Amino acid sequence: LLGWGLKQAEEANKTPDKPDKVWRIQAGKGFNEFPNKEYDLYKSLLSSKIDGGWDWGNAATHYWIKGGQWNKLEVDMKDAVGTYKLSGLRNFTGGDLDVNMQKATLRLGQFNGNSFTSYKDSADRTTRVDFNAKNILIDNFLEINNRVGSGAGRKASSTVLTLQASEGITSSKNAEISLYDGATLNLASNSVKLNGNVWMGRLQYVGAYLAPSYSTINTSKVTGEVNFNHLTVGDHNAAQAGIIASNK
Amino acid sequence: LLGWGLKQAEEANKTPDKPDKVWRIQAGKGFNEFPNKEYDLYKSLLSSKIDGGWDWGNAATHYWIKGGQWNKLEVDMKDAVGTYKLSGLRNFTGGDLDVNMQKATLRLGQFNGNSFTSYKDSADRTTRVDFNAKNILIDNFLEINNRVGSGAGRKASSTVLTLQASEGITSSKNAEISLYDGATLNLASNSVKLNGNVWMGRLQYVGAYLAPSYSTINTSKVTGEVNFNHLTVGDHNAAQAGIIASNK
Amino acid sequence: LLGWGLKQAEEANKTPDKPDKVWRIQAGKGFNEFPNKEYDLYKSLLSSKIDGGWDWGNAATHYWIKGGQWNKLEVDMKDAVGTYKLSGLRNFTGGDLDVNMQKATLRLGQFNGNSFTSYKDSADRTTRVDFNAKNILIDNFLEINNRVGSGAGRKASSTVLTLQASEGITSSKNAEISLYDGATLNLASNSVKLNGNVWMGRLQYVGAYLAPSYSTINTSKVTGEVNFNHLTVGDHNAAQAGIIASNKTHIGTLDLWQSAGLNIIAPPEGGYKQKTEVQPTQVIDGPFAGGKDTVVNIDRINTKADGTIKVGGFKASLTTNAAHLNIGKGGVNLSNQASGRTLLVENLTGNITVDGPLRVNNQVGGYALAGSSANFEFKAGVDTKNGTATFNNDISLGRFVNLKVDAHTANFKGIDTGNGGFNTLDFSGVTNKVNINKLITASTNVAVKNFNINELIVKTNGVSVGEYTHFSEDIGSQSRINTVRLE
Repeated sequence: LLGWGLKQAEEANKTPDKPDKVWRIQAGKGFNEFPNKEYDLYKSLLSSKIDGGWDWGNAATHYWIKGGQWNKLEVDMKDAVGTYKLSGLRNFTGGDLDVNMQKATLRLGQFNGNSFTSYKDSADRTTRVDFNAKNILIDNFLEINNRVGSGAGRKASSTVLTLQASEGITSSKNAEISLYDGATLNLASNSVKLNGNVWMGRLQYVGAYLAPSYSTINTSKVTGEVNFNHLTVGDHNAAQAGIIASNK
Repeated sequence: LLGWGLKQAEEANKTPDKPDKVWRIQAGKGFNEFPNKEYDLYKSLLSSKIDGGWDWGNAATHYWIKGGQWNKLEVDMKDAVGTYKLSGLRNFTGGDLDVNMQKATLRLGQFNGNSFTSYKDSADRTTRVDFNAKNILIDNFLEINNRVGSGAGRKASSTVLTLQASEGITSSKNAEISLYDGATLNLASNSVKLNGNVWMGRLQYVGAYLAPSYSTINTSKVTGEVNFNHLTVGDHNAAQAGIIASNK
Repeated sequence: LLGWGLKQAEEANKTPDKPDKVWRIQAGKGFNEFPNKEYDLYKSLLSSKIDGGWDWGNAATHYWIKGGQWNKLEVDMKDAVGTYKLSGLRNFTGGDLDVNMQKATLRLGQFNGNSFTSYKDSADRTTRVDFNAKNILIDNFLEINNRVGSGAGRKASSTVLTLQASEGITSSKNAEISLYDGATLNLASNSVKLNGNVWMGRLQYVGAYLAPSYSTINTSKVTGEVNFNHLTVGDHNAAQAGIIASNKTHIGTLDLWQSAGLNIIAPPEGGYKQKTEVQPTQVIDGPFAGGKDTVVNIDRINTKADGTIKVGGFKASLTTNAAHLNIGKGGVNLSNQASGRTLLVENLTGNITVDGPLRVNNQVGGYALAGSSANFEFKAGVDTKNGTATFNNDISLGRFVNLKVDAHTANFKGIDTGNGGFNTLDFSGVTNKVNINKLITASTNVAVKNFNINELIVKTNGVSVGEYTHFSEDIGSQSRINTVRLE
């Protein structure tokens, strides 16, 4: 009921969280010399300190970092060369990623999209899912702060996606980007062309027609070209989104 | 998932409930000599052993008989003469009425319709709301096994309306009869002309598009003329109602 | 919120209570041979198995029978002779007295009145304070179901006084009988003359202006003469009392409040006569009719109207099933507040015979302000529809006062509205005859369906225009005016 002028404003200057267990996976040699190999990145690197599981009751999958949903995973590459697909990183609840990939190419989907969800605990934490790639190349759909399963279970709090490409972000034609009730999106790239469905705000739940559902695509640091194709806000509710662009 | 061939069949031959506190209000003299007076019946008789209240959380009103929703109220008139409106008996949860009104005229609405709801306790009891009037004359809308408030709170189990007029039942033009997920309706009258909206099955809840919602209008004992005008089954679900008529 | 038609009806056929410790004090010899001795009865007999005490917090005294407020005290005299004062039996909570005093004289006050209060426990018990005297002779004030102390503490539930004199009950002049929120009073005597203040319903608490406060004086078994002097119902609340009399009633002054109710109800034409658990049969009745020789001889109807301002009136009202309603020579008075006060003199199965001057602010003319529409109202024969509202005395309507009669045959002797004007002189309920014998109109709204107003005065009203004698509805077939005089 506060409005996006207030609901986004409370989340501008925050400390990230209180994470213990700061895992520091350093991908050393081997990855640093194959520019065209098409690594998977979820399995050839990241499934070591990311454990899946089952959320007992109304789940498809269940993910965190390590031992509860309040532990940081930081990856220190800064010189790894190649290209990396995710292809199915779905219902990642987790918290405090920063996949730091200088001179590395990303892909967030190959036959399967991704997800970066939060949980509504007693602390109400933002997951702060970060990326630091060179070309991100969304290429399949991405759902940020999506519904975990069907209504019940551990509810989804606010969450943040942050992207730090340095050379460009495209998106696929049917890459339905649909970020929800608390989900944001920062960008630090240029030539942003989200050429598929961009869907700010939706029914997070099938019966919540009274959803405030303030979302944000905070592209305030885009140094180049912004372009959408299909911006569709509002679905059976008062979905009042917002965009802080970069003056074009 | 059982289907109305099974879901109605489990409720054919049941004991009513286990009611303690069998209240026996006998309306004696005074009522027995004014054929045209237009009594109210909820207030001039029935509000004595029916206590209202508040359901703490998502309610409009709150009703039972006396001290919890598991007590019987029986009324022994059998010779009272006159006419009786209800005009607002809404969110009556209660249980085990049998308003026995020989040679008495009824009305179930005057500027305000009624309701006869159940609760989903650990016993899963049918309220067995009975009537034994001479002319019932619905005349405003009636919602049986309706949603109590908005979704949450004490859920609504199956319930039964039973009517035993002996001379006729009409209904008003906008008298939207909409009985829901477990609600039935027996009749023992004749010249049944439910000339308004008859609505078997609906979304009991705003997000329950997967509702089975088997309802019934068991007019198996109508000795005369059956007539509807607007029979509308199904609302965003697989509402599979049924009717056991009386061979016409 | 149930109303006295329900609130009294739940207490008709009840088991008394569940009392243990049934004390049986038998006053033997000694008491049985002094007819004129003037015993005290509280101290020479009854203080043995009645223990006083202190209610810790907001009390004056504290009383019960023996060891908690749920024990019976029964006294078995049946032949004791003499006279017995109480003189101070106050804040008796107790429960289940029946002081059985055949051929014995009582007195309920001598320099000090009495009290018979209840407690609101988890059982909500009626104390059933009984008496079985020969002459009771109230003689000082008595407060039944009074406030115990000041607001807090153990609250007062419903309670019952029952009296069974066999020869007579008087009362003193300042014997302010004021029974409250649940208090009743049965009588089985004759020649009842409660010649002091009789006060049904009051603020039981000083801040409870929203008090329902249904009380009862159920004199249904009085075989002789009923008489009040000062019947005053209503005190800053909707005190809606009731009386079930014994087919003859005279009251004196009726000082009703703004929003007071009253249900003077006669006897009928034939008069009066785990495990599943079966509750007993609760016999309840609708509003029936009083018998043939059933008369309500009210001789004054006043109004106590002050305090706050509501957007309508307040409608002090009575109700009668008796075959007549003879409102005597004091007639009708009405104190007028800023808003427009209302007076429902309803009679279900009878007539309305007002033989008195209809005053307002204690004057007959009674001019009123703009917002104040003093809506006098009468309903003669609602459910029988042969009820005449006869005003055998000349009425006079001043300004912003509104006679309306909804009867079967509204007889009159003269209606004077034109001096003050602005009179909605409605007669819409009146079936056939509105037999007005004289009419004064200057600025009136006389809407009569059928009449024979055999004299007509149509006055002027100065320089004010648009204001005139106004037959605003159908005049009909059998209409008649035997004299028109345009002045």
